[PDB]
Amino acid sequence: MKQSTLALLLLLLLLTPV
Amino acid sequence: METIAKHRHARSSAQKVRLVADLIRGKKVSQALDILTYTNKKAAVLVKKVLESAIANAEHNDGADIDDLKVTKIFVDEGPSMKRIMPRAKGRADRILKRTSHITVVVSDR
Amino acid sequence: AAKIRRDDEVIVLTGKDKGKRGKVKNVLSSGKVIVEGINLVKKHQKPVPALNQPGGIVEKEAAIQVSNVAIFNAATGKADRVGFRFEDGKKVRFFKSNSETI
Amino acid sequence: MKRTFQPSVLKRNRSHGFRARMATKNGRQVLARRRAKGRARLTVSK
Amino acid sequence: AVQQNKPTRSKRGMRRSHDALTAVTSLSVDKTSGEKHLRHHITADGYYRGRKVIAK
RNA sequence: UGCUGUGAGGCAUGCUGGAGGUAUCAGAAGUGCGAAUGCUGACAUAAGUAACGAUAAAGCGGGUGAAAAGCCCGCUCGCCGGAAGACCAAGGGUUCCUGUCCAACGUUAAUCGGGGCAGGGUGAGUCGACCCCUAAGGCGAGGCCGAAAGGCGUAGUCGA
RNA sequence: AACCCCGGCGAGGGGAGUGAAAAAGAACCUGAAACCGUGUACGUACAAGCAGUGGGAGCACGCUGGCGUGUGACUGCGUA
RNA sequence: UCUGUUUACCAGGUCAGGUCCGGAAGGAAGCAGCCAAGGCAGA
Ligand SMILES: [Mg+2]
Ligand SMILES: [Mg+2]
Ligand SMILES: [Mg+2]
Ligand SMILES: [Mg+2]
Ligand SMILES: [Mg+2]
Ligand SMILES: [Mg+2]
Ligand SMILES: [Mg+2]
Ligand SMILES: [Mg+2]
Ligand SMILES: [Mg+2]
Ligand SMILES: [Mg+2]
Ligand SMILES: [Mg+2]
Ligand SMILES: [Mg+2]
Ligand SMILES: [Mg+2]
Ligand SMILES: [Mg+2]
Ligand SMILES: [Mg+2]
Ligand SMILES: [Mg+2]
Ligand SMILES: [Mg+2]
Ligand SMILES: [Mg+2]
Ligand SMILES: [Mg+2]
Ligand SMILES: [Mg+2]
Ligand SMILES: [Mg+2]
Ligand SMILES: [Mg+2]
Ligand SMILES: [Mg+2]
Ligand SMILES: [Mg+2]
Ligand SMILES: [Mg+2]
Ligand SMILES: [Mg+2]
Ligand SMILES: [Mg+2]
Ligand SMILES: [Mg+2]
Ligand SMILES: [Mg+2]
Ligand SMILES: [Mg+2]
Ligand SMILES: [Mg+2]
Ligand SMILES: [Mg+2]
Ligand SMILES: [Mg+2]
Ligand SMILES: [Mg+2]
Ligand SMILES: [Mg+2]
Ligand SMILES: [Mg+2]
Ligand SMILES: [Mg+2]
Ligand SMILES: [Mg+2]
Ligand SMILES: [Mg+2]
Ligand SMILES: [Mg+2]
Ligand SMILES: [Mg+2]
Ligand SMILES: [Mg+2]
Ligand SMILES: [Mg+2]
Ligand SMILES: [Mg+2]
Ligand SMILES: [Mg+2]
Ligand SMILES: [Mg+2]
Ligand SMILES: [Mg+2]
Ligand SMILES: [Mg+2]
Ligand SMILES: [Mg+2]
Ligand SMILES: [Mg+2]
Ligand SMILES: [Mg+2]
Ligand SMILES: [Mg+2]
Ligand SMILES: [Mg+2]
Ligand SMILES: [Mg+2]
Ligand SMILES: [Mg+2]
Ligand SMILES: [Mg+2]
Ligand SMILES: [Mg+2]
Repeated sequence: MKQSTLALLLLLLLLTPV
Repeated sequence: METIAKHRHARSSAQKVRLVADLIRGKKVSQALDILTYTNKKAAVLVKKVLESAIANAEHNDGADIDDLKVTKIFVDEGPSMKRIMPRAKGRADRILKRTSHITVVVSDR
Repeated sequence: AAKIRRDDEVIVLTGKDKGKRGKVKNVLSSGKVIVEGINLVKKHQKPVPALNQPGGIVEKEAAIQVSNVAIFNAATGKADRVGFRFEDGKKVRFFKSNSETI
Repeated sequence: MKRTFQPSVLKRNRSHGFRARMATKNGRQVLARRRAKGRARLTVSK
Repeated sequence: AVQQNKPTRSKRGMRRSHDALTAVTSLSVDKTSGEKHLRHHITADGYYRGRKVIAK
């Protein structure tokens, strides 16, 4: 669902470049 | 062993802070922490902060047991004071002094 | 007319590195050079996530004044001073002591 | 109360504006003095 | 009216001799929770004289 | 700090300082400060005193948050209503809207702002300016006048 | 001034590290005076005045029973 | 003498996860969760 993509996506992602 | 914690350029006058500083001089930091908690002043929360910081310093850096600590030296000095301007009636103006102060707390197991 | 250049092997006259020898990486405009294995400083680097740069203490090489380094004569094993002559029609460098070209 | 400066643009520029100075001998002397003191702006222009 | 001579730090000290605050002596210890608090005032957890009279 | 000279002074030396100083006899002086309601900066004093800008007025619940009398939400209360409302011209020039921050600024706190930083935002054949036309008034080819600069004015050309 | 710690992902601070030195930390050479303090010695709550000077007890600290140092109860004279 | 409740590291036991030694066999210090337990309030 949406919140899964929102959370997980920039969670893993945002965790890596930031 | 003596430990320092300071807060420099705090807004409050030296004078106002002194009132509170002189409440806690000499006590063991537990009893003193409480003195500060239930004092109603601004200076009180400033100095509370600095004292707590001081405890953290002692324990973490110098390995002091919290129970033993007393407040051995606590003094408030004058800080750099900033000029402002308040306009007054009939045109004259007033250089205002917004005062600051240096709160310096030092604790020791002895 | 520039005496010390890229890739020259030099010896260090002055500083904590006095006596050490090495290879020139590059030169800077201010008359400073940066030499291999020479003048290491320990620099603190705040970790940067964009460049994937970890933190930590990086040993880096800090510029040294070019007056302080001498061009190393490999023949004589001594520091030397340099001069210029015209061979062919070209401007060339030589060592003052044995007056041999580079 | 009613103070001394009641601003107007058209007024400002007809009175002190560049062209107004340049109109006359005296004005061009002003602009001479200013250029000699090396001001950031000579006249009042926008 | 305004003073005639600059009053010395001495006088200035005297006037302030009364300005000292009074540290509150007692910290009452509530029975149930055990936290310290003021006489007649509720605790940080809303305890008073053994009740929890505030849920908060 | 100690010693020494009749005096302005001198010598020695502990700490501080971290690179300039200068015997002797001469030479030249921006050569010695407590006053000048002296000039600049700094810090006092009154004093934690007066004051916090309309006597239209606040109260509670919840939210956010390190911290909420003041911010957002809801609910009652109260004031303006020929204005304390709505739209322009002037004048200002980004103050507009969003996010974010709280040192300084805001006469208190401020999580809020007309404060800081970043982004966005102003869409015209018919609304204005421009443009066409002139008023008072201005400039003014020739021209008249005037020691010089310049003054007046014709044809004109500007000026809402 | 990497990293650790208190704090509000603050301010500021404390360790750590660089450096000859960080009482060199960007509010940064040297850091005087006024002005404000914390600590220690001495004196001060029956005492009248340009606040010192002459005399002077005690107390404290240095010395080797005396000599310095600080303080100055009490009294002579004393209107910048 | 029993009930609730709490009490991060610095009483104890189990010690998941992870981590040290070892090629492997396995040990090991021990965070967290649990249990005594430190208590206390009520009885
Ligand atoms: Mg005015
Ligand atoms: Mg008088
Ligand atoms: Mg008072
Ligand atoms: Mg030094
Ligand atoms: Mg030194
Ligand atoms: Mg000299
Ligand atoms: Mg001479
Ligand atoms: Mg002079
Ligand atoms: Mg002077
Ligand atoms: Mg005189
Ligand atoms: Mg005066
Ligand atoms: Mg200045
Ligand atoms: Mg003043
Ligand atoms: Mg004062
Ligand atoms: Mg008064
Ligand atoms: Mg009063
Ligand atoms: Mg008044
Ligand atoms: Mg009042
Ligand atoms: Mg008001
Ligand atoms: Mg609330
Ligand atoms: Mg509320
Ligand atoms: Mg209000
Ligand atoms: Mg509301
Ligand atoms: Mg009416
Ligand atoms: Mg107008
Ligand atoms: Mg406009
Ligand atoms: Mg702006
Ligand atoms: Mg807005
Ligand atoms: Mg905003
Ligand atoms: Mg404020
Ligand atoms: Mg407030
Ligand atoms: Mg605050
Ligand atoms: Mg803004
Ligand atoms: Mg139209
Ligand atoms: Mg006309
Ligand atoms: Mg003509
Ligand atoms: Mg004319
Ligand atoms: Mg026209
Ligand atoms: Mg026009
Ligand atoms: Mg019109
Ligand atoms: Mg910091
Ligand atoms: Mg070192
Ligand atoms: Mg300073
Ligand atoms: Mg230097
Ligand atoms: Mg300095
Ligand atoms: Mg100093
Ligand atoms: Mg000083
Ligand atoms: Mg009597
Ligand atoms: Mg007596
Ligand atoms: Mg008297
Ligand atoms: Mg005597
Ligand atoms: Mg002794
Ligand atoms: Mg003696
Ligand atoms: Mg004596
Ligand atoms: Mg006497
Ligand atoms: Mg006399
Ligand atoms: Mg007398």
